[PDB]
Parts: sequence; C-alpha cells; structure tokens
Amino acid sequence: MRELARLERPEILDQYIAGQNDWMEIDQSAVWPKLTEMQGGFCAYCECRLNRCHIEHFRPRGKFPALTFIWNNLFGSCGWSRCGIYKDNGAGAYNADDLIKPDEENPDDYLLFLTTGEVVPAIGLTGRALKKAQETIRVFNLNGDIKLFGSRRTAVQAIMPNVEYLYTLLEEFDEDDWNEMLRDELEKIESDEYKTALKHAWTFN
Amino acid sequence: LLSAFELEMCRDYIQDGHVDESGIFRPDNAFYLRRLTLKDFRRFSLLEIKLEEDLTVIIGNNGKGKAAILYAIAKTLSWFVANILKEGGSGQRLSEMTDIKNDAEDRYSDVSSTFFFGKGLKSVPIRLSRSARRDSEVKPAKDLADIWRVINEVNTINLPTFALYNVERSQRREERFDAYSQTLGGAGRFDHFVEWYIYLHKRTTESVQKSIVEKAICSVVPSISNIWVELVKVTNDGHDVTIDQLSDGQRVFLSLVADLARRMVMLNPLLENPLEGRGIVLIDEIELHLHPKWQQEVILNLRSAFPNIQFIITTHSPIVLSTIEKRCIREFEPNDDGDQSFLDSPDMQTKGSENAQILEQVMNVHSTPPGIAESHWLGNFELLLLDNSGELDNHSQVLYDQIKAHFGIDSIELKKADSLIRINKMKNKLNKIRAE
Amino acid sequence: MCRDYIQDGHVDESGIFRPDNAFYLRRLTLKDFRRFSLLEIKLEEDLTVIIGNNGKGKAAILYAIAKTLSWFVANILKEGGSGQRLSEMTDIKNDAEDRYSDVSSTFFFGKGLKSVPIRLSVKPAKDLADIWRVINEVNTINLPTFALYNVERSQPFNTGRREERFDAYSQTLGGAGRFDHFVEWYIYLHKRTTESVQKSIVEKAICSVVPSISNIWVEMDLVKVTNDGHDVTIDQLSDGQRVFLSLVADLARRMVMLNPLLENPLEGRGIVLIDEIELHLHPKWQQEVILNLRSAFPNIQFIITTHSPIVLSTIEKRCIREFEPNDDGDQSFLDSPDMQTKGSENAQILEQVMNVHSTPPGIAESHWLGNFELLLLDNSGSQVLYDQIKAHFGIDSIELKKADSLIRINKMKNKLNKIRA
Ligand SMILES: Nc1ncnc2c1ncn2[C@@H]1O[C@H](COP(=O)(O)OP(=O)(O)OP(=O)(O)O)[C@@H](O)[C@H]1O
Ligand SMILES: [Zn+2]
Repeated sequence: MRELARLERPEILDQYIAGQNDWMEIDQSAVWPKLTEMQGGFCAYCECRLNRCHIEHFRPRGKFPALTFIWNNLFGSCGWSRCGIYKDNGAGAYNADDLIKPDEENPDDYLLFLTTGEVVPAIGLTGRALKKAQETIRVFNLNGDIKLFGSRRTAVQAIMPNVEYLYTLLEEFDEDDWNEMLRDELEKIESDEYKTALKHAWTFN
Repeated sequence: LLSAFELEMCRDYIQDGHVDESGIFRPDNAFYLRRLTLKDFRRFSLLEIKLEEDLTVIIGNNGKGKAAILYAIAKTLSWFVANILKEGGSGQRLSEMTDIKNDAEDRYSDVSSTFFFGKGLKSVPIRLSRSARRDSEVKPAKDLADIWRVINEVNTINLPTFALYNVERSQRREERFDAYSQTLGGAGRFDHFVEWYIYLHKRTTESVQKSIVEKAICSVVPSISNIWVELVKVTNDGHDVTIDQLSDGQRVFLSLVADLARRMVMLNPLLENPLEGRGIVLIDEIELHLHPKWQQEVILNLRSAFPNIQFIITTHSPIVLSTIEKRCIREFEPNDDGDQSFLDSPDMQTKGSENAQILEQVMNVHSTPPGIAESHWLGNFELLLLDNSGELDNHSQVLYDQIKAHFGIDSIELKKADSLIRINKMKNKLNKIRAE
Repeated sequence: MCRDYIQDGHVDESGIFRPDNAFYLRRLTLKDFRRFSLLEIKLEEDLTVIIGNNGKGKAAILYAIAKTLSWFVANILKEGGSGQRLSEMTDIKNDAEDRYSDVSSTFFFGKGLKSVPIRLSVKPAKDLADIWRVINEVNTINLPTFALYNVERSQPFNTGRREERFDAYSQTLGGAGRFDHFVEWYIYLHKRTTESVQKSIVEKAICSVVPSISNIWVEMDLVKVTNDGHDVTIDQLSDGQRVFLSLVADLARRMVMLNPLLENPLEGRGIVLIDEIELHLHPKWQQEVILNLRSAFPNIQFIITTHSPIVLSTIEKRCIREFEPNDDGDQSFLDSPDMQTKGSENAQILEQVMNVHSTPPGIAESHWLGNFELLLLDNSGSQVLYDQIKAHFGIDSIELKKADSLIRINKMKNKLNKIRA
C-alpha cells in the first residue's frame, strides 16, 4: 500500500452512534468524497483503480461494533477474492493488529515489491515486523490473487526499460539534473496504479 | 402475428428481410433466444443467462454447467422441430433421473426460455419441466411451430435451423425435412452427408447445392484446398487424400462444417445466398482437436461463413477468446456455491489482447506453471541479489549459472537476470555516491 | 533363470521401484507409411511428446506403436496368436513406389535384450512374448502393460471379465478404454468388500490424479462420486471429468491386474499411448495433468500428443519431437526444439515452439500497439500518434501501460540528445 494522511472527519458521521444505528442508515455518497480526497481514487490495500467501490471497515463491524462509525476505521476498498472481501469472508483466525493500517504506519517499512510482481517482506524484518508483513500479504491476498499479481507484474515490467535507461545516463550529466530527472519520474508514478511497486523499482533503496 | 394467424398473412412476417451493404442478408424479424432460466436443474438452484443475437461464449472450470446449458437449450429446441415436422410432435422430455438438482425439496425442475421473433412476437415463453405433478407450458411453442409448418405447407418458407454438435462429433436423405433427423442428437449425421453428396454428384438447382457446401469446406476448413468424389477424395495439405484418410480433428472440423452446410442449405431453399439463414447452433468445445494456429482462426472463419446464425459456444481455449468481444464472453465465478443467480461479461477487453493477458485476467491461471520449481528461480535470484546491497554474490552467481544452463544463454530469463544485476549494482553505486 | 531377468529391480531414494532391465521402445522407423517416405524417431525412456499442426502424423505414429504392440499382446495371450497388422488397409503411402510398408521398431529390454527389432508388413516379437507367456505360466511375473487412448475414449457412458489377468488386453489397443468393464470390476470388488488393496489403490489413483473427485464409492447397484464437494453419480459427471476418470481408471485397472506381485502395482513397466492429453481439460488441469500422471505412473514410457502449450510448459525440451513446419514426409529425423520449455513463459512457447504470435493477427480492432511503436520511433516522440493512442486506449489496459512508457522513453531520449548537443 501507500502512505495516506488520515483526512479530517466528514461531519456526516457525527449524527450516528454505534448500537442504535445500522450502517445502511448512512448515505454512502455523503462519506465517499472524503475517502476519495484521501486515496486519490485508488484502493487502500492494493492501490488498484477504484471502479467497484466499496466502503470498508478496517476493523470488522461484526466483531468491532463500537468502531462502526469511527472515522479512523473507514477505508475505500475495491470490490471478490482480494482485499476487504477476502479479509472478512476469505481468510480467518487473524488478528487485526497484525494488519498494516496504511494511515498510521509506513508501508515501505514492511513491504517490498520485486521486479517479478511478487511482494515479500522487506529486507531485515524480524519477529513482529515479518509477521506483520506476512499477514498483510495473506489476509488482503496481495499476491495469491492471480488477477492482482498479473496486473501488477505487467505494470512493473512496462517501465523496466525506463528504469534501465535512466540510471545508464548517470555519468552523462552532472548529478543535479539527473536528480531532477529521477524526481520527475517519481512524480508521474503517483498518478498510476500500484505506485508503491513502481517506486520500489525506481528508488535507490 | 398470432392474431393474423387466427385471421400475405404471416408469410411476409417470416420471409421479409434486407441485405446489408456488406452483402449479408438480415431478416427483418430476427429469431434468436434472449433469456434462459433454470430452476433446480443439475448444479443450479436458479440461474438466468442473457444471450446476444450474434455470439455467446460460455467459459469456466471443469463442470460448471457449460454443457448443461446447451443440453437444456437443445431439449427446449426439440419441441420446435417436432411440431415443425408434424402436428403434436410432443418433442422431448427432460431426464426424470439426471436433469433435476439432487438436493432440491421441490423434487421438480423447470427450464424457462424466451425466443424473440421480431417486432410481433417480442416474447415466446417456453417452460419445459419434469417431476420425480409438473407439466410444460409448451403451448406457445407449439403455436409458433404450427404457424411455421402450416405456412410452409401452403407456400414453402425458410425454416429455422437447429443443431447441437456435442462431443459425439468424433467417434431418405433427399427430402428437405430430413434435415431435422437427429439434429439435436449431439453429432451430425456425417454418413448422411456422404450419401447426400454422392447422390448430388450422381444426379450431376442441385448443382448450386453442391457448390455452396463445397465453398463452405474450401473457405472454412484451412487444410482442404478442394473436395470431390470418385468415394470422396480431398486435396489435403497440398496432395490428394481419401476422406477416411483425413486427419483427426481435421476430419471432425470437416464433419461439423459439412453437416451444418448441408442441413442449412436444405432448410433454406429460397435464399439467394443460403448461408445467411436463420437458426440457433450449439457447439461444445469449439477448439476440439484444433492446433492453436487454427484456434485463432476457427471462430472468425466460422462466423464469416454463417453470419446471422445465432451461435452459443463453449470453449476452454484462451487463444479462441482473443477473437471475441468482451460483451460476448459469459463466465462463471471460479468460487461459487452453485446458487449464483446470474453471470456476466468480463472486465477487460479480450478482442485483440495478448494470450498471456487473457490466460490470467479472464481464465484465472498463472501464466507460468507454479508447480514447476524452475519457474521460481528469477524470484529467488532477485531476492538473493538485493539481500546484499544489490551487487553480485556467490550464491547469486550460482543461481545465475543455473539459469544460464537451464534456460540458455540467449533465453529471455537470463537477459532479465543480467539486467537485474546491472541495474541493482548501479543503484548500489548511486547509494555509495549519495553516502558521501 | 530367465525369470530373474524380468523380476529383479531396485527402489530409488524416492521410493519408486525401478526395473533394472527396463523395457521401452528405443528406436522406431517408418518406411512408406501414411505420409512418411522414411522417418526415424528416437524415443525417451521416461516421456516423449510429439507436436505439430495436423493430427494425422502424430496419430499415425501412435497407431504404429499400437499395431506393433498388438503382436506382443496377442502372443502373450494365445500361443502364436496373430496380432493386429497392417495387411494393406490403405496405410501404404499414397504415392509410394514400393507399395510396401514396414514399421521398423527396436525395443530395448535391458542389458541382455539390447535389441528386439520388429517389422510389420519377420515378427520376432514372439521370441520374447513366448517368454512372457511360458513364464507367467510356470510362475507368475509382472507382465508389461500396454495401452492406447484415442479420441474414442470420449464415448458416452463377452468374457469372464474378472479374476482373470487376461481380461486386460481385451480391447486395450482399440483406442477407447473399457470404462464399462471398469465399472463392472469395481462393482464386483465392492460386493466382495487382494481385492481390498486393489480397490483402495485404484481409488487413491483417481483421487490423486484427478483434481475434482475427492472420493468415490458404490451404493445400491450404482457408483457415486464426491465431485466439487457434491455427491453425484458417474453419469452426472461432466464430459471432461468423465473422460479423465475413464482414462485414469481404465489404465489403473489394467495395470493393477497385470502387475499383481508389485508392492505398488502403479509403477510397473509398460508403454502407454495418449493421443490427446488435453481432451476436454481446463488449462488449470492442463498445468497439473502430466505432473500427476508421472507421479502416479513412474516407469511407464509415455508417448503422448498435444496441441496445448500449457502442457508443454511442464516438459523438458529433450522430450519434445517437433514437426517443423513445412515438413514434407521426406524428413529423416525428428529432433528437439531450441528453446527450453520447462518453466518458460507461455507467450514465448507460443512464439518460438509453435511459430504463432501471442496476439491473433486475424483481427486488429482498428488499432495496433505495434503501429503506435513504429510511428513513435519514426517521429522520435504528434496528432496522429495521439489519435492512435486514443483508439480504445486511455485505459488501464496493458495496451496503454506500454504505450505511455514508450512515450516517456522517447521524450527522455530527446532530452538526452538536447543535453549532449
Ligand atoms: N442432478 C444433479 N444434481 C447435482 N449435481 C449435479 C446434477 N447434475 C449435474 N450435477 C453437477 O454438475 C456438473 C455436471 O457437469 P457440467 O454440465 O456442469 O459440466 P460441463 O458443462 O460438461 O463442463 P466440462 O466438460 O468442461 O467439465 C458436475 O459437477 C455434477 O456434480
Ligand atoms: Zn484493492
């Protein structure tokens, strides 16, 4: 995932309190724009373009009724065999603490993306960190889904000639404008799907 | 139309049509199946399918009902042909033993269908049924087939074509109503085609009846350059071959094309170009015994020959799907409980797409065999390479040597490995520069 | 004695029993047969795959080994029994001058019987089959298993049929397994329920090899399966499921009847032919069918035929016999392809092993990524090119993801050229 800044809460959530109000009592269209400004139109868990939009409670409503209307528990997920749907009815016996919440934890500290489209825990992870990354991989089905893997792999390999040729020009110029080129390349990927994998491809480390 | 039948009456309704700028005749009141519904049938509790009037491809894993659908359609179509042939034909019943969902408290099944027949008959509902008392609402089907039969009897009309080319395709014959002889039996009567062709040459209008099916063989089947008879001889792979000496699958595709051409050319005598006749054709495993070089041509050529015939097709070939528009694919969910009520088109456009893309995004299978340990080598090599600052190491060198030996020096995988080495080592040099 | 030459063996570290005097077809030659003027095939001991455009040549081949093995079969069954033979069923090459056709095959039966040359239409195969008959009469031996699975095994669902090991060979080379015979034999074993270990071994073979069927058993008499977690009947199974079931069950029955003395009857020596391994199989099962077979059928020399690249992704390039395109029957010898296929990309297999593109050239959809690349590199990175990229593109589709990357590379190369100047 990407790093996201938890946006200010929409005022529509203040009219509902857990217990006496069902989730369907909330107009979904009244809360979506804030999530859109949060995520830029991409899934919180797999960074795919959102077309089958789905408001997702990071901590499940059934097990966490008190957090049903809490603003920091809402994410705009896609969907289904991946992400939130796999989280509540595909996987099981997991603890929500082990999952990476991409609004208060840096994802790059745990998750590393290869050239081959696979996502593995980052180098040096031990103990709770590796367990965190493993459960984040499993529960959201970040690589076991064939569709997600395939799309991410084909996206990553699409820019590999560019990554090869950018660094080849290292000795061609003074490092200032080369750093400018690298920054410009890091700018575009922000508007594309799976931008964390593309950043892992482009970045120094 | 029904009111006119009770009252040029009903003949122009079936006979009127127009010719496209492409030269393909289009009937004004087109006939095809629109909506198909099953209840407590085999693997389905309830399921509804919407069909196009041009094409429908049904795909999925093993099982899943892709054939079932065709079997149920053919059983429904049997009531049309029976009452076209004779009044009170009584059609065919569902199997009381096999065509009911085993776990169903109703202990009975219904197969519901709706056949669009132009601006007059917007809906011709049909409901075949069976019980382990349940009856069938075949009355409007009987009515429409009776209109066809009676109108043809007073003045001949181009009757609809119905066929089911199942797995069984590979194991007086002069009267146009013989075209309906076991036409839903699961296999074309290729022997009857042989007899019909022999009779045609012995008589040798009938000449154009011969030439039309000959052109169908020559254009649709890629191998057959020419066909004639002494027993039948073919110009197969550039030299003369006997009919029984034809290749497997080559002969099967030949049998499909020839049988359909004969049936359709007998059923539609009044067409200027008979190939443009009405009808519904069901094909199971369209790719059967076909090399991929023929898989990427079979549907295109088949539909170029028979334009306005409504095709319902089952396939397992991602190469075939690469010639099909997104709206025409109908897929099942790979993980379903059987109560999945509908089924819909894919998300990606498959027409013109790469085989590797369709193989993974649509059919949901990895583009490389995950059970082959040699496919994972690039991933392990990449993980090892970055395990120490992205420069080459002895373990990484051993993996590089294994890749070089197994896949080859000119292999794409080795090019990926060496480009990975170059890029990561450079990255490490950039990190060293930034360190100071 | 001579029996020990057949019965001895050794077990691998994997647990697989290996016959030291392994019996397999080593070399095969066809003269004036079907389309071949003179053609030589060298066969692999483990597994061999023939690929090509038309089914005629590959069938021919498998038909030739089936008819050759028929003589072994007949002489195993009846003394001096005449097996199947050509004897001029229009198998002569259609323009051959010799009007004669010989299927020259050289079987290998270990260190001693290094060569057993047979030709049809001298037939010294009796000389070995007489050993296979006289031995197994004085004292039982594990006979070699033979089979052919043609298109005919997709059939819709007269002997003692049972308790006689020679109920095998009954119609094994006919092209279709006797699925009804298997059902009958299963019913009788279930009635009596060594029969128990035969039944359990067969059931384990079905469960392991076939993905869908998790369990199979017989009820009041009728046979039930647990297919896709549902308990249905044999005739309720799909055509693909039933075809795979019939093939695996028929081969397992024949081989468990032919090899009663093995600790695992599933690994006896033999030669099995399969004309269409991918018949009615979803690609998901195509990725697993050969691994499952080879894990369940260790020592058997599989000579199979396929048109499915997904199958070829699981085979080493040494096992392919490839009919190069434009291959007149005058070709002397079939040989392996250059590209290693095992574990390689599917598109690369398509492109270089079967010589057809990854994208169908029959349709363009009124645009084409290659045209965009050609125009972009011609202009070096603009209304016509943007019109091309606006055709259906402008979407996440890979067709746009590659185009935008090439636009970036072209503009970047232009910037490099500007800085260099
Ligand atoms: N009456 C029934 N009750 C319960 N399950 C049934 C019944 N009839 C069929 N089935 C189930 O439906 C399937 C029958 O095959 P199905 O028609 O779905 O496959 P298909 O279209 O022939 O596909 P393929 O040949 O590609 O596997 C099996 O999974 C079987 O268990
Ligand atoms: Zn997602």
